[PDB]
Amino acid sequence: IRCIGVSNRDFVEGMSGGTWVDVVLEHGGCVTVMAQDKPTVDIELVTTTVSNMAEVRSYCYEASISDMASDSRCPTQGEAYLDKQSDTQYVCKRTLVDRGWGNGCGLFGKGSLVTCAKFACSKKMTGKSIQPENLEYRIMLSVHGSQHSGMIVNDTGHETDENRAKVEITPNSPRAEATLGGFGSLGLDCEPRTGLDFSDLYYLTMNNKHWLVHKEWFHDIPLPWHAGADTGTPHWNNKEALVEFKDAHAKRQTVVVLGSQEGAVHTALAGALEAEMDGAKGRLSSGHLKCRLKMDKLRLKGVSYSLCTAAFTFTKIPAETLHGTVTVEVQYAGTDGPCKVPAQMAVDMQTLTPVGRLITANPVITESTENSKMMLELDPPFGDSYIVIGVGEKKITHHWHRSGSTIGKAFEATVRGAKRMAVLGDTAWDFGSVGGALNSLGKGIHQIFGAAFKSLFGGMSWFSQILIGTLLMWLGLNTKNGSISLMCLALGGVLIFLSTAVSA
Amino acid sequence: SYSLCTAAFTFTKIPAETLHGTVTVEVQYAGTDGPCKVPAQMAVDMQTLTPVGRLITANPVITESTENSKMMLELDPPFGDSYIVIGVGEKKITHHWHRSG
Amino acid sequence: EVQLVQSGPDVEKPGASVKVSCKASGYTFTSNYIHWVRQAPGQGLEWMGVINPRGGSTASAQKFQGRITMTRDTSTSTVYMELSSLRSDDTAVYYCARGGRALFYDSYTTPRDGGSWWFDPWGQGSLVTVSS
Amino acid sequence: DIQLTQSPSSLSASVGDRVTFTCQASQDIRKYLNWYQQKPGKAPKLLIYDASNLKTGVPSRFSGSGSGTDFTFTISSLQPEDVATYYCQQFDDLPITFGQGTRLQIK
Amino acid sequence: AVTLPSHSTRKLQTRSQTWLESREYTKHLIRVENWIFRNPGFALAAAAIAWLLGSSTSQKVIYLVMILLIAPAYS
Ligand SMILES: *[C@@H]1O[C@H](CO)[C@@H](O)[C@H](O)[C@H]1NC(C)=O
Repeated sequence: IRCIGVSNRDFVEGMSGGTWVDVVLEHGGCVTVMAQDKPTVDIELVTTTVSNMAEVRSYCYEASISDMASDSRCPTQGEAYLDKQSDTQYVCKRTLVDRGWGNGCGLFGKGSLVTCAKFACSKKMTGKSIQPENLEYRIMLSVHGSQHSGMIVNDTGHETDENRAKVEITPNSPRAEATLGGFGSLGLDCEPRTGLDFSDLYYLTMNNKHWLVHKEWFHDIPLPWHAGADTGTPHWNNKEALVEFKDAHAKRQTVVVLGSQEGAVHTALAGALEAEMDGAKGRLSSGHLKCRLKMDKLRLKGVSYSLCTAAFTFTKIPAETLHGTVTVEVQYAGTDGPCKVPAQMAVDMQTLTPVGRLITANPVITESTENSKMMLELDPPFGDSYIVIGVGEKKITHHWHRSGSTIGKAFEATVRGAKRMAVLGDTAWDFGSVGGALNSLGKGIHQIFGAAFKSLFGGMSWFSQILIGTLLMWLGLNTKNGSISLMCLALGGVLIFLSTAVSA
Repeated sequence: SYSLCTAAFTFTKIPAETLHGTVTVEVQYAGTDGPCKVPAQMAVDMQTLTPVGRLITANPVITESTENSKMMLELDPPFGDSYIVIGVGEKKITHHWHRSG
Repeated sequence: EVQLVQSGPDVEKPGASVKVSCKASGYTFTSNYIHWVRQAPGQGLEWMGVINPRGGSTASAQKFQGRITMTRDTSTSTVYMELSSLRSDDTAVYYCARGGRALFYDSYTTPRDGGSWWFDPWGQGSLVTVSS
Repeated sequence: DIQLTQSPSSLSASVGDRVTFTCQASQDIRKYLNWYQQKPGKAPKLLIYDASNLKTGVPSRFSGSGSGTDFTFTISSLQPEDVATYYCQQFDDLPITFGQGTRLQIK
Repeated sequence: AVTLPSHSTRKLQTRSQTWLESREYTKHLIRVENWIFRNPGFALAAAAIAWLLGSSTSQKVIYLVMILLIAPAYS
């Protein structure tokens, strides 16, 4: 339930060892957690939210100019003044004009003029500052077991129901323990700082569009500053990027307004990331976090239940997800009580001989009338298998044929973990879920290597990192001893592999 | 001495982080009883049970009995990640800091 | 005692500018933000803006951008509000009351409030009438 | 900007009654709300700072509460000198908004 | 007014698709492609320049790539 068919879920499991698991939650794709005991859960990060936001520089990306005033001065009597200067609403620049005869100024040879006009503005660009404080992660979670067609849509009665829960996590309140009556505790101890690396990011507000920029990007764009300070007709800083001053061949300098750069900043934006909503609760998408998920009490509630004997009929044909696990809905009637179901799978019809992993482990029933439905899921072995769900002579079966190899599972897991290591950076170490030796050691060595890498190649862009990766590869053979050549080949492989990432 | 004083701890203000790597926390204590100590911890482990870092202000305390006595604490987290633990072993509120140096 | 006292009522023409004073007594003048709040006869209260009497910083609402400017006088302990581009909508009663926490400069809000957030020294209520 | 709806518009009650006022912001104001009563054209009388606290000098018949966005002001015993126009005030984010008002009348 | 901070300098690598990534991973290459279609003689000019540097017969191709990617973009 709640995570099937997301193409980004991951199966995390710790051999008994106490409850420690410290799973890393991403946005867009959930995670699912299982154990020997402990009814399996799955945590999705659905929404992050930053509540109150400061007001850094707005900008102006579309200007209009009012009346143009000029004031040209002779070649003596110095430079020019223009009384409608010395207020900040007008933007001025000074040039030189021939100023000969049949033009006044009886000395010919290059006087000056200061021809200049008003800088009005419409459609500010409205940067906002966000801090790692007073944001709000909003993770939701489910458990397997009951709940046919949980299937996100209704999601409001289910948090009153026992299976699904909704955990809101602030850095003011990182510890969180939402109840599941009949299941248990779920002691989330999460880290709402290290995830998206905020306070380097600003929240930008165009015409009813919002995203997150890096702040060094935000300070360096050449448009007029609003500064941030309020009410007053606004003191535009710069002012000189938008209006442009072209002189006719020697005389009568004029001003083009150079209209809206909305599309210009939209196409100069390329690598930012969008954010949907802006109330006084700016609500936003993709960005990860980490949780030590403590499992201290997850009672199963179904182990005491007696398994029930009647005919089990499918409605869904059992369908394979992208990961190899198989979800299968199984309704029935005929017997009653909150019963267990058997859910095993075998290689042969004769011996029951349960082979392979049961994801849903201990599925139950809600006691009810005709066709309780329950939609459990399984994990077959790599070859052929019979999924068997009934009890006795009317046990319902299905041939499966998983068709994925054993070494192919390890290869796809290596690709998935390498995508974790490319996207997350250091935090993919300790997604490997125990506080072991070469998890803290791995976090340390990848901390120093990732810090040195981000310091040297400070955001090397797409084509840039492809080209420098090819150059470091070509230097990576080329030459002398296997110390310098090997590290050149290594950094080139890291760059080309980081371009082999999420591009699709 | 100033006995441990289990109570309810609600923050007055959102804590912060000086440029000389220290943390400033202001708590209310919700006014149980009298002048008595409030312990704080840096936790790299769970919500409880492991101190790291270093408290700057030694013997932090509540002076007066009534509702909100505001004690401010200067703290020194370790270089990695850490939570802040305030007095009660069970009923308390925590943080995260990510020292960043 | 702690009290803000304002000037008398004024009658101005549309398109002109009015100036309302706000003098302090009983407290340190550079320790409390002076907030200006209008009130039309019928329509309730409406916050015009804020000055700090230390350093003369100002901010105001979006409905008055470019129309209002606030100056100070640390010697006489007085706050001047000049409202320009007067309309028939500006016929109201203007008030000024100390925000309070006024440590450094400008509005401060995630820090503490209350205790005459600004509900104590409100001078009197300067009637400003804009007509011919 | 941070709309602050004040319910109801006006009321009337006899001397010694309990009455409640509701203020709902469209946004989360934490505990940042304040409460005025203003006699018409006069220096007012003080009710509530920080949405739950009385000030020294205020008689204790006034009280306030409210946690998320809904806030309830409560007069325990109405008195003939409590006829005024009742306002509530946001504190958060700036363009500090007042309620429309709540008038009372002596029966 | 030339809005020079391309944000690809500081792109975020998170699991969602970015703001313009799908149209970003081809744009510099097809800009160079259109430039060398419009100015074919600079290929022969850059070959004559780059042949004079390096004297290594594999550094020549490196100087060719360097010049023929300088000339569209930082020009
Ligand atoms: C709709 O919501 C109700 C909650 O009352 C729930 O029981 C039901 O299963 C939901 N239906 C679907 C298709 O999600």
